[PDB]
Amino acid sequence: CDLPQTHSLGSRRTLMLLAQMRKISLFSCLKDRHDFGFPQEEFGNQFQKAETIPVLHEMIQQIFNLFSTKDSSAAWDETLLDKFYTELYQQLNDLEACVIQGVGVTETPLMKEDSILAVRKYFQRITLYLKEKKYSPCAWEVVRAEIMRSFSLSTNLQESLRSKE
Repeated sequence: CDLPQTHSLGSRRTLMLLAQMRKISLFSCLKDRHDFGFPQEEFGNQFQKAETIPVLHEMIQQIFNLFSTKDSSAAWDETLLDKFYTELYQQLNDLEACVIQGVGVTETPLMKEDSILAVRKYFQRITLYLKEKKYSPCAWEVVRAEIMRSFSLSTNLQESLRSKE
């Protein structure tokens, strides 16, 4: 697609927000260390040409609610989350722009849903981990790094690359 022609580094800012949002370190919370298992299998091939945009949209939508919940809103700074909501809606607006026009969704069969279906099962496990630790600060830290890696893995198909020096 070619609707939004301004910037393309909103994903790096979304993760930068997740970085300032961590109150504790993953090393401090190695008791709740649990890799949920981000489904990058549907984010490594056939998802770098306006084909996984609908997946990044539903992914940022799941992170938008996972973080908008009063449990995550109280788990993180409401101001750091405030900017995180504007960044989630910023990437959601760009991701939606492609979906608005015929672009984004093409002859590609429903197989594209497997990328969103994978991210939905990934976040489903993240929600269970939250209900298990009862929204523990350590569980939220593990979920913080898990959201950062899952989001960087989904945005790795666009510009989420630190290789630039």
